[PDB]
Amino acid sequence: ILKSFNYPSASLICAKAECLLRLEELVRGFLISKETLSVRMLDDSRDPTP
Amino acid sequence: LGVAAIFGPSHSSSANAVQSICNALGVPHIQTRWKHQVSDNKDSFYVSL
Repeated sequence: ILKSFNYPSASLICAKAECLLRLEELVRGFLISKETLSVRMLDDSRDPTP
Repeated sequence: LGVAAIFGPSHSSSANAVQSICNALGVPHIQTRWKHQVSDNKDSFYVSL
């Protein structure tokens, strides 16, 4: 879908660490960076505003 | 046989099974190698080294 968006600078937000396994093919298929894909994960209190 | 703590194993899936057999029964599971910990595991009865 991203390649049909011409690979814009994404930002995966994963609720739990298991996302990195659930989406391993996407994370390792990209170049993790500030301008390509940055994986930010929700914390303990589950407040996503920061 | 009656034990006091159950060390090992080393693989992640086998380690997780023994860790919940213990967390249930209440004897300490004292691991040695890193395992894939599930994020919602409410097991109080295990100790990693």
